[PDB]
Amino acid sequence: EKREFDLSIEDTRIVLVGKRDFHTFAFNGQVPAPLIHVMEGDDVTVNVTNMTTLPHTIHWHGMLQRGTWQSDGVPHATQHAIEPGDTFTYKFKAEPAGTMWYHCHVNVNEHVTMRGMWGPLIVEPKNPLPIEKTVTKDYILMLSDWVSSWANKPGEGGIPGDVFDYYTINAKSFPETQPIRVKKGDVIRLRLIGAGDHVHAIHTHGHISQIAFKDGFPLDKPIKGDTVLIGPGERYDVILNMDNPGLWMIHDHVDTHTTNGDKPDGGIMTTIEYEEVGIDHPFYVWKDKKFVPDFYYEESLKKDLGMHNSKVFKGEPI
Amino acid sequence: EKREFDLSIEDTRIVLVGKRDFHTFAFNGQVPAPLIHVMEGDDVTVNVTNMTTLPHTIHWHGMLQRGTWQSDGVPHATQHAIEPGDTFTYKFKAEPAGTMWYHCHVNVNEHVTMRGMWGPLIVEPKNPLPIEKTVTKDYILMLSDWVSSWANKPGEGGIPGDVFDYYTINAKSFPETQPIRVKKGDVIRLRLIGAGDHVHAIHTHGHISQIAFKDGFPLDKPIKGDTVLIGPGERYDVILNMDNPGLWMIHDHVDTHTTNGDKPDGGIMTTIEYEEVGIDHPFYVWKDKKFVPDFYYEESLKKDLGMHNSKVFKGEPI
Amino acid sequence: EKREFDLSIEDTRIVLVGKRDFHTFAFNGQVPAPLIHVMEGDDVTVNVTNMTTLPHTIHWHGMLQRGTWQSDGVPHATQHAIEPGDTFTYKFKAEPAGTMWYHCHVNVNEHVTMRGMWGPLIVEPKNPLPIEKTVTKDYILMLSDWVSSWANKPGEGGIPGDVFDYYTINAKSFPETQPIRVKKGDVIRLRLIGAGDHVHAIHTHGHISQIAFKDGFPLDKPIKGDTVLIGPGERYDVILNMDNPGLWMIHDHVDTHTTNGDKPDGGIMTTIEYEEVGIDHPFYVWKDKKFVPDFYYEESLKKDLGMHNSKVFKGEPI
Ligand SMILES: [Cu+2]
Ligand SMILES: [Cu+2]
Ligand SMILES: [Cu+2]
Repeated sequence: EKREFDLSIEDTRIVLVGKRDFHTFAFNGQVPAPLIHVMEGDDVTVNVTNMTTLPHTIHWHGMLQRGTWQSDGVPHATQHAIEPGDTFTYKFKAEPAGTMWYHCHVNVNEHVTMRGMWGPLIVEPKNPLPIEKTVTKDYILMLSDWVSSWANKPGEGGIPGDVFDYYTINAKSFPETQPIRVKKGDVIRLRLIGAGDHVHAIHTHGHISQIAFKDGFPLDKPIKGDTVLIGPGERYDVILNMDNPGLWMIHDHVDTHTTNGDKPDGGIMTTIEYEEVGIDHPFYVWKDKKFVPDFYYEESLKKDLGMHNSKVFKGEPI
Repeated sequence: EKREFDLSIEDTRIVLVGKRDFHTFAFNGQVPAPLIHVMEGDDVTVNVTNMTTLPHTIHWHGMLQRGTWQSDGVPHATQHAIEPGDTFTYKFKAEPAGTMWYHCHVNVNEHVTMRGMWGPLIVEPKNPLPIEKTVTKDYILMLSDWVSSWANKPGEGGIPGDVFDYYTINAKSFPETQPIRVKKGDVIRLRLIGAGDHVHAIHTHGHISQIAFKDGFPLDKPIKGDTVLIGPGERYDVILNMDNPGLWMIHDHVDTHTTNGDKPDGGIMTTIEYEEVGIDHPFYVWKDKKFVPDFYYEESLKKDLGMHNSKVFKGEPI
Repeated sequence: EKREFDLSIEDTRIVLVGKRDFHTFAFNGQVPAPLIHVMEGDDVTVNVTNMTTLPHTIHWHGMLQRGTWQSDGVPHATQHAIEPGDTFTYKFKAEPAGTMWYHCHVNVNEHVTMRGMWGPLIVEPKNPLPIEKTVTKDYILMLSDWVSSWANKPGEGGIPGDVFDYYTINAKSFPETQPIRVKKGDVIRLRLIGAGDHVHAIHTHGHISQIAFKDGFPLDKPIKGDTVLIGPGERYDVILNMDNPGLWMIHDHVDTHTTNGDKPDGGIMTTIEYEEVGIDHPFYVWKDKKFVPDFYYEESLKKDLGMHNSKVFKGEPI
């Protein structure tokens, strides 16, 4: 099916945690960028208007671009970069299927690492595997690493001597992430995307992690474990059978990724909450938490195929 | 079977190498903590008494905690932290089988990374696989990374700007590690545990590394190679057929992990010594080494199931 | 067959990119060291003459050294280091087959990390697998990370505090690497060698990466993806079917590995060029590039088995 989407690139303020804000060059003014959810084989057109003062592109990471290399989105290799004020059109077939993503390919050490120029590109297989068909809830987790010294210095950063100090899932750090809420008998798919500069070791308590897909491609047999080491650019789809009611941590097991600046108990961390046990526990950090749906695109993935903006991810224009 | 153990948490001084000491919050005053060696399906009870001045927990990494989530050991999620002077009891079934471990889950960027709050939990399968039955000697290697600027500053550390400078197997750096002593025909199992903040690349000379288990679970077929990339929280069991008499290095292949402070020839490094070739070689660093048995818990793993303390790992009370 | 090679170790100046030179201890005055290309089972002799003022060895990484441990090349373990002015002879069988390499084993934090003391050791199998027989072009990419502050301070470096700032394929950074030139129907084998201190995440646009070998050993089935996480010491052979004409980036997806000093658009990066689409494009960085053959040993690997020096990699004597 033919599908046509429009994206703008806007100077945008976001807040990672507390008072830690950041200047971003955000697609449709949100970080992560809009979800693009299409069927394997769809013919996609994207029109990208640059409303910032710096050049950009969009590269579609995981798209083979068969016969369409001039839409690969690499400045000085497949196109002239999109200059401020200009519009560029990308045209490609959505293939192969799987957890893909898209990001700017200009000055990546700054733009992708710390300017939020990334979003998920989910391509549905025409014929999903049996394991895919057991999934009841589908989550996207984009992992990023930020250097706060460059928070309000657009056009700069991503250089030797940088001190990484904030770590996010979908551009929020714990305790401002959202819980993953389930019931016994659910099967969840965690689509982990290595959007950052660091390796992350994603560990889930109380459950068997079934690493079932790498870079969109199904593994011969899922690998069982409890910690998934994921590097920059990689994607892993982890399937978890929700057979064990409780309150359960999901976090980066690299301990320096669980801090917010110099404070512990932050960074890349959330929880799985089963409705069977409830959250009314005197010790529980999130007993009084106001839940925000769609923080992992888990509701938007249930909508009709297309591009989905998010009020959850929208920042403030600069 | 029902098994009941006691642990204290004590302020403890350990020495990594030479004159490099560290302040630790040690389980039973030792680092690594006591070996817990039990059968799959055993009902384990652990009474934990906090004799330090900071709060702690024990998380049982790899234990599914089926129906026992309140024993998962996460402060502000599954319990209130164990306050100084108090005793908390963990109750869980030992499952699944494999190389597991335990560690504090309070302020992990400090407590786990640099206060030695970790030990091995070995759960024997009721029906071991054929490859496991070939094993003649079993070794536990826990890999850690230390920041010496915080050595004597308990309650501080694990923050942006930290400079890692010491690297250990079971809390010692080379040359104060111990040789792995074998004879031709032996089959050894190295249980590698990523207790640290960094990825380690464990390389063994003269032999084929058979990567046979990840996070306790058997891989469909062992992966053959010579270098095992292991990240924080992961465990890998590597089986080696001892068919090649000589003196053989095993070391982290990340070169910055083989230094003691700014001196070369240290960190995560030991040798494999075959009795056939002997150690009487003029060039050999360890020709006159005082051998310490049980440095990899290789002697304790042969004893009756239960908890094993060791004077080898015991520090000095602070 | 019996094969005998000579290597000198010489103080040598190389240039990574632009004006960024480095003092190296180079085998035959080149970095990477000469290609050794032999058949599985060949009996190799290497006479190594030290013409520098520091001690060195050569370790043959991936060589089992069955019965030949005293040729393993580890100082203080299998030999006395080779002193200045001295000659040491290594004798071993070339086994097993695969992408192996060789490097000094003295003060590796300096000598291997930043003194260029490494080269490829390709051992051809007697009976290649069906996937190996589909390969039309064979490339060697040795990945390194450098600390420029020690560039001209031989005998120093590789210590806590170091700031890594240059990243290379075969001792050159983009834009001074060379394009990989193919035609439709080609099948290329990228032999990736983790010669550096860092993990690298090698990402190829427009093609499916088939990760087919680890540490020289064939994987049960190739793993499909687009990004290969490769750690220090590891080797991965990636097979790519060239079925998609275009100009395509290959680069390290850790974004801080794509900078030269504090400048973007450098580091571990090159392109694949299909002859069908040409290079005459106004936006293309390398439209006017002077192509230098054998930058990936792609020509030398086609020559008769033996040792191959390279003018491309030759530095200047110091
Ligand atoms: Cu951009
Ligand atoms: Cu603690
Ligand atoms: Cu050397």
